[PDB]
Amino acid sequence: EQMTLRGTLKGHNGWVTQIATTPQFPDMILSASRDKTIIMWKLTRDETNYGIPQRALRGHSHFVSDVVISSDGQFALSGSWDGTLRLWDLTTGTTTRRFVGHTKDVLSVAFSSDNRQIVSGSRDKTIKLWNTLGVCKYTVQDESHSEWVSCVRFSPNSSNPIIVSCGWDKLVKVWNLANCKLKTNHIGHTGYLNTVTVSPDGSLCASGGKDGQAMLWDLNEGKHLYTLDGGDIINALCFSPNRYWLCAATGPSIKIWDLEGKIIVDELKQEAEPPQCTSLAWSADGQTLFAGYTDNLVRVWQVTI
Repeated sequence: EQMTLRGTLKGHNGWVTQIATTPQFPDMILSASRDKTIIMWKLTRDETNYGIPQRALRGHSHFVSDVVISSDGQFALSGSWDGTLRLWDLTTGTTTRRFVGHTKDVLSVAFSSDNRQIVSGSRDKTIKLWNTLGVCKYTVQDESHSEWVSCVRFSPNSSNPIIVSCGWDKLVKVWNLANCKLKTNHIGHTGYLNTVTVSPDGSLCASGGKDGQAMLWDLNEGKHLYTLDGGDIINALCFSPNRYWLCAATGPSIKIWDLEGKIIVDELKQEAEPPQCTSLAWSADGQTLFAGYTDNLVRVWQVTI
């Protein structure tokens, strides 16, 4: 098990901020950018190009911060510094719905497993729950973060209906999805938080940001498990879909940790400051890790023995 650079995706004119993949369309991936667009890529996989831009999703009036695809792979949900969310029909490449409610930049978006619910985190310090019709059903304002909410994620475990969030208040908050009331405050971080991610079984949550420590929290028990040293600002986190791996975009490199031995499997670097990695997303088959950078490129990392 070792990763190598297979290729790059050139098209964006600004930083790549997020990457989204779908099991229904393995030859198609989405990327969010500071160039205000989301690019739909066509994965060609040839001697000249790994992928090519198929379509560009335009409409947001500022940096696109987050992008996620629906379970059927037919729709995309984006968030932007314009203070709105947008639902996109992938076939037409059109916005079908605008989500107006946040009073500041939207930093994070997410679809619930059933795709019936939508969450957003914003610079306005609130977490908003919406339906697919752009109606805000709930605003979490109170026992909420006292600073910018940088990331909001759902857990795939239906027995413990939960939303996880992190913010610039250095806290990780676990919310009961049924009543939208605080379940747990996870104290430990010494710096602002950029990201939170939930494992495929919904038992683990990894948080990261400024302090460079990837902290693992048990969602079932409501307790800290262990911490992994990222040794640089953590910009993004994701668990492998098919491996017991935790991936962190630590400054310019990508640190891959084996959760069994709590050890580095690999560290993916490019060879005055180098491009910083901002986003990570595993392909449908879990053999390809796509990563976004501050040099506007998407780098394609492939699993090889």
